[PDB]
Amino acid sequence: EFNVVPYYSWFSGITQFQKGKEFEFVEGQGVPIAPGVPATEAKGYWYRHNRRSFKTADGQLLPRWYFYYLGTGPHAKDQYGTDIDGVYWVASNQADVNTPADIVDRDPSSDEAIPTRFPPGTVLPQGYYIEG
Ligand SMILES: Nc1nc2c(ncn2[C@@H]2O[C@H](COP(=O)(O)O)[C@@H](O)[C@H]2O)c(=O)[nH]1
Repeated sequence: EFNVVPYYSWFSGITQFQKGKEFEFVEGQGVPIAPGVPATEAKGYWYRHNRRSFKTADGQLLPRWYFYYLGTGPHAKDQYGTDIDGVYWVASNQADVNTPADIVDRDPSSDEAIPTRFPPGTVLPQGYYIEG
């Protein structure tokens, strides 16, 4: 979990389960589906949450990525496509990534997270499990 309240994603996360696998999408893909969001607004980034486990006397928590619309979240000020560790930029081919998405943040208990879903044809990154 988080010990500093996070910016809340509209969407469920995507969790790595196989080490060694890269988090990626084909250009033009990787924006999760939300009812009524026009394709011109489908732009943003996946943000990596590095997780850390406590030591036991048993025997390791892999990252989980969350989506933020362009101009929101923890990297709200960074330019689209800029090489930044833990940030993976995604956008519909219909989006102009020079402008922030006209999309209001989520929460409080106005709205639960939308289960992450992608349109038919989307190449899913192997080794990752989409929450929900
Ligand atoms: N605790 C926590 N919840 C978040 C965060 N980002 C937004 N959320 C919500 O937590 C859920 C993440 O999906 P889940 O990984 O639990 O399947 C999403 O519904 C997401 O919007 C976060 O950074 N920390």
